[PDB]
Amino acid sequence: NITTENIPVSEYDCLELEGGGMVVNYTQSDAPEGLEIKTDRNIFEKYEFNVENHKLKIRPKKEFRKHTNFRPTEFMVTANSRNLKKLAAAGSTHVNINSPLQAEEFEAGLAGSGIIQFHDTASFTNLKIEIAGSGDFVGHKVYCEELNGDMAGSNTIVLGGTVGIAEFSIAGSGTVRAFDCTMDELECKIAGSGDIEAFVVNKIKAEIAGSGSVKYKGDPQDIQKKVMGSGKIEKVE
Amino acid sequence: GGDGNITTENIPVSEYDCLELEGGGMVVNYTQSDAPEGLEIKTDRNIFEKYEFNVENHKLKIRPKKEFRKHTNFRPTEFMVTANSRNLKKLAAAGSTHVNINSPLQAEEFEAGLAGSGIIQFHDTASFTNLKIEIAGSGDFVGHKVYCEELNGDMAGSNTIVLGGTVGIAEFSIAGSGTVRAFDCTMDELECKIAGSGDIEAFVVNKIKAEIAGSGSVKYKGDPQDIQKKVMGSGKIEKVE
Repeated sequence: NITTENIPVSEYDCLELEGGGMVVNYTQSDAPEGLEIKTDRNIFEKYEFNVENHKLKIRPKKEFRKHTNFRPTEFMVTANSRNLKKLAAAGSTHVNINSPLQAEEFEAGLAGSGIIQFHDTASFTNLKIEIAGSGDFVGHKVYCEELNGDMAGSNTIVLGGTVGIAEFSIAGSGTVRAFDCTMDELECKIAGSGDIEAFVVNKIKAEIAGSGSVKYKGDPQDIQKKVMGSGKIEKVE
Repeated sequence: GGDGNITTENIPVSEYDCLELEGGGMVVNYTQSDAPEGLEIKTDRNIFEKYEFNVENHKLKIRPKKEFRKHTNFRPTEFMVTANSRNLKKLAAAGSTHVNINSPLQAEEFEAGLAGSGIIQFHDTASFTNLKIEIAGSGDFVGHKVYCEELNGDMAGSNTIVLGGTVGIAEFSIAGSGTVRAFDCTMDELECKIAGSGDIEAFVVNKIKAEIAGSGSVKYKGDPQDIQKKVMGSGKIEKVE
């Protein structure tokens, strides 16, 4: 039996999601924090939605972790808060940031094959992205002073916008699509057959151990390459 | 970087049971046989002169000389390594490599290591007491005929391990993305620890144990009478017809 419920929540700036087919529609607004859930009775019974230490944790109750095996008809989450500095998602999850996003420091974390996407402008001073698994991150309108990407596995990071200093660490066949992202400086390490595409204005430092590749647009004045293997670091137009 | 001037060099080598290679575009053809150790390099001359092939404490190390470590700057037109020895307990490759074991392989304990990109395949029977496989980066392991008591597969990055044969206890650790195709490998016990994304297929006779932090799928055939799991995220163990 599918039903919609409004869950009371105190102010939170972190969001931890461990779901099964969970679809999260989050927005940042000036209004009071809100949380609405649409799912089966089984999920309401076995899942918890508690806020502690200013972190809204949506995960199965501890006494229903041994069993699991949910597979619900629907699991849509509508949430909103004044601020958001950390986003952690694990398992089958889809996180949609449907509004403009702003924070001094932000950490996006994905473990598994989920998806995190900033549909609108995302503005920060420091943005950290960590992906472990075959998941995806998409942000066509990201603007930050520093961006650190830590990737392990066959995942993708699609970026667009502008970034001052961008560091990427790729372990495996992860892919970074960022030709539409103007980076002042790029520094990266690829261990494997991973692939990076970027627009670099001033400086690029790239290192590849394996057959991966780094392709950069723009005209950096300082270029440092290091390749052990068949990989390549090239300028494209 | 290779000048296209391909040369074929037979390198004198003493007894060795460990083979460690470093480079790019390398094709390694190894065989185990009851004959004197041998080594043959076929590659561009200019690259050849930048490489060393020394045996140190039964470790045959194929890599660039110290004074040329400023980068695998060179890019070979070809680089094939043909080698043979009476025994082999370890084979490690770093960079971009294709390692072919072209004969039956036998050892009490064996370690197959792959860093960077490439593939390691045991084309014929491979028998051990304990087999260890370590893949870091984007590497694959293929061995349709592996027979051992204990197998340990440790994967970091984006990796695949194809297995066939018979194993007593199989242990796999995946960090990042990991895939195991082992329906043709009859395992008494399956143990896996996944951190990221993992997809495991195997024939299990007695037991399955799986810990999943992220996303994971464990598909099995057979009728194991002991199945347990811990999951943080999404994980599922299921039998397939």
